[PDB]
This record gives sequence, structure tokens and C-alpha cells, in this order.
Amino acid sequence: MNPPPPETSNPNKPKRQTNQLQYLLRVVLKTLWKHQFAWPFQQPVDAVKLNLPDYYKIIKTPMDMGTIKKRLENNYYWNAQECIQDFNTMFTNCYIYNKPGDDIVLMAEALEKLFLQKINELPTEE
Ligand SMILES: CCc1c(C(=O)Nc2cccc(S(=O)(=O)N(CC)CC)c2)[nH]c(C)c1C(C)=O
Repeated sequence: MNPPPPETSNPNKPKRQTNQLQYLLRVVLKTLWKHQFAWPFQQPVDAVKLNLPDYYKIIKTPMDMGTIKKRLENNYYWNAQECIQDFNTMFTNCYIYNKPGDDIVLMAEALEKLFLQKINELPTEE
């Protein structure tokens, strides 16, 4: 079965607005979200629906853009690096579970390339 999705709010953490965090939502996340190959990454992998019984045996740190989007909207992240790390985990999971040349791997590669193009212009830390 599926685990609960990653937490998207933290009642026990203070919250702040920053140019970097707002950029990660409105520019980085928004641009990847609208890419033709974003769809397999817009929500947690549903291993029951997809019939992938070993997915959560292999992937113990799941992550997806739907979670990242909610985390940004909810001010879950204090440091911009926390968000960048979540994107990295999402891509790395894909490379762990799947094989070279799989459709999903090509889709991750396109997204990851776009991600690097967008974080290139991340505002400086304040
Ligand atoms: C290859 C399986 C996979 C997906 C994926 O999402 N594939 C998917 C395929 C068909 C339907 C649905 S779906 O029914 O859940 N669906 C309707 C279209 C989405 C709304 C999802 N994502 C990742 C990161 C992986 C892996 C294993 O790395």
C-alpha cells in the first residue's frame, strides 16, 4: 500500500516570506508544473493504482511536485535549500527505481534540465 504523503505543514516551525521562496513557487515550480512531462510528478506515486508493489520498498524518501507546491504555499520551508533538496530527491528517486531509457526517466531528465535553467536565476540570499 501507499504511505501517507509527505507532511506539507509544520505547526511547530516559524514562517517567513523571502524573495527566494517566492521565486521557487512562482517561477521554478510554476514553470516545471506546466511542462508537457510534469504530470507523472504532480502527485505522489500511487503504487496501488499503478500496481508497483515494490516502489515503497525501494523508495523510502518519496517526494513529488504536488507536495513541494503545497509546502511552498504553506510556508513549510524556512530555507530555500530545503526546497531545492526536495526537487533533487524527486529526481534521484526516479533514477533509483527506473531503468535507462524508460519513458519516466526521459521525462525526469527534461524536467531536471529545466529545473537547473530556472534555479540558475534564483535571487541571492537575504
Ligand atoms: C512509472 C510510474 C511513475 C509515475 C506516474 O505517475 N505514472 C503514471 C502512469 C499512468 C497513470 C498515472 S495516474 O493514474 O496516477 N495519473 C493519471 C494520468 C496521474 C494523475 C501515473 N510517476 C513516477 C515518478 C513514476 C515512477 C515509477 O518513478
